[PDB]
Amino acid sequence: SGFRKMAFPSGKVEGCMVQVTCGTTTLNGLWLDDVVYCPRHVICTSEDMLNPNYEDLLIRKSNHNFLVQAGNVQLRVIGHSMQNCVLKLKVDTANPKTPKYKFVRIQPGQTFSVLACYNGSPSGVYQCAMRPNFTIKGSFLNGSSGSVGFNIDYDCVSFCYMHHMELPTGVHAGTDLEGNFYGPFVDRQTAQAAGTDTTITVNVLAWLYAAVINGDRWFLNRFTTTLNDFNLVAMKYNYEPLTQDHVDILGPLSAQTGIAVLDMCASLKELLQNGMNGRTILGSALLEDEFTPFDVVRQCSGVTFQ
Amino acid sequence: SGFRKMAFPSGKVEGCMVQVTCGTTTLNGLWLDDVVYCPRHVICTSEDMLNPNYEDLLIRKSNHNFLVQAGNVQLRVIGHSMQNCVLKLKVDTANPKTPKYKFVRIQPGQTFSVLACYNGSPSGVYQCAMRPNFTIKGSFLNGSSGSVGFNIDYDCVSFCYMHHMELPTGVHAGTDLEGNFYGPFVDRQTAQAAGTDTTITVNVLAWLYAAVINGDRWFLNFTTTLNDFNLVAMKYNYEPLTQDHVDILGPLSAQTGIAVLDMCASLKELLQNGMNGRTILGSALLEDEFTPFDVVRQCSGVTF
Amino acid sequence: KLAQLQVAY
Repeated sequence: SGFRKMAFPSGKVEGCMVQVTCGTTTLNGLWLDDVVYCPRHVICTSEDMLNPNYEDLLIRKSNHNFLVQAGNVQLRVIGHSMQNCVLKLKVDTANPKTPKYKFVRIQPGQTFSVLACYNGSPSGVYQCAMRPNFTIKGSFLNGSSGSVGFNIDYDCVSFCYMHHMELPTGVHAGTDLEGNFYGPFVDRQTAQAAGTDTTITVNVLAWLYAAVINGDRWFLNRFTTTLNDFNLVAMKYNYEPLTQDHVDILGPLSAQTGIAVLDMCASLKELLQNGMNGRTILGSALLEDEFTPFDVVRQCSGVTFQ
Repeated sequence: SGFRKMAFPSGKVEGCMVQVTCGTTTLNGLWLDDVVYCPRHVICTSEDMLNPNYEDLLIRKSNHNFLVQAGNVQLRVIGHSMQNCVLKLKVDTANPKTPKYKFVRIQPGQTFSVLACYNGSPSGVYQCAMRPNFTIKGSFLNGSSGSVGFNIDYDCVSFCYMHHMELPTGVHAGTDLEGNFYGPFVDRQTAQAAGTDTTITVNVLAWLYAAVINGDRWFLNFTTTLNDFNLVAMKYNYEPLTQDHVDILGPLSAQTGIAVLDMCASLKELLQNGMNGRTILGSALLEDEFTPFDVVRQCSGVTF
Repeated sequence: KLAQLQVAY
């Protein structure tokens, strides 16, 4: 038992991290088969970044303007192309440690592991949520660009995030591995700002369920609420509206515990309206919203009696 | 910018994890060169668990009883011995992905990364501390026995934890890689209790420095003495701060220009008057599972 | 109530 913010093992991803250098900019690439994927802002000078015509900037580049290193060994670049905001660098050698992988786009409220990297080398691994406003609250310093977010299912790596930049509020913005930004962000140096964030309600409820499975009951009440009465409190406190899809995905946790979803909803309302009053839930004094129902079942692994 | 509870990259340790099986009993082992280390209770059946005679149970075992799988590949055991609460199973193949490594017995209040494994397959990775009462607050299900805790010291994997058991309170107990238990705990399914826990004071101070490095200043203020701070520290069930603690918070103090005793004054107020609906580094409690070097690794972007 | 040695079967 017990419950921790748990990342996926990073080995399959580490074996794919390279260092890409174009001029005075260095960042990380992801080396799968004979291609290196990195943020395309690697080709830009400061001046370029102010109004980049990426089509026009990339045709001006030679394969030898790109220095790609896999640890101690230079990879020879034999071609370059652009897919949306990612640079695909064609290299003369296929990554012999390329795992079984897919490129996926994740939705707001879903979680992934980040392998934070600099100079093509791994610093560490942590768990993140895509926020409702399409930012991530990462730990990223200068040179982290090209660091990826992933989930692992059996032996297959789902790459869902590539890191591009930091927004004024200190949150992080990036693309899928097909190079579409999550959120309304562009990879040019103009004024941009994260939208209004909200708390991921279904995840806070998933987390309350994990607390009960792991022994915590102080915050339970004999009350219940309607989906509508809760959402009026949800809005007050800047939580996402709860929907029947959310109530459906909590059903397995509901069964395992015998606490109906609108009951737990009544717990959360009181928790929002009173606070915790010097008490803790799973080692936290805040309501935790970066655990999906899936993530709770992965660590709680409950049975559903039929 | 940002601050996360960050685990070490795990890839070096993932290539060492194998599935050990005795009869129907299965757990994980650590394949370093031509040895597989694992908890000795792999030789137990469910009814042996109350107070097993390990010495007797082992005499009854032969090399052919120990089935060892590294992924799909089968490993022939060619030798077996017991050191404290670990089996060492000599196998006929050296692990070609053995990283440079050492075995270290770590001190209470030290952190490490746990690679949780099931059926010899890594499932997850998270950061942990050896609590002062010699337990860890883990996430482990049945089959997690043999999972390892580790640090990366520059280029070398420091193995500091093998997972054995869950205590009644839901906290976790295990050995160093030389089969010796952290704390007073034995590998028996008996009614064993943890001792009185305590907050790791030096870690809390190291975390407040991380909050200042990341531009969070609101709790700085007053200046206290060492002895006045500790009178307050122990009322709040914090470890007394030693002069060596103050010494190793020196780099962080120098880098931030905040004297350790000024940060003790900050802490003293937070303990007394609370965080008053405030947060530090995304948390509304005082975090004690960041060591000084943990703050430097994340804040300066140390790679391996 | 009783310590669990976390083998699988």
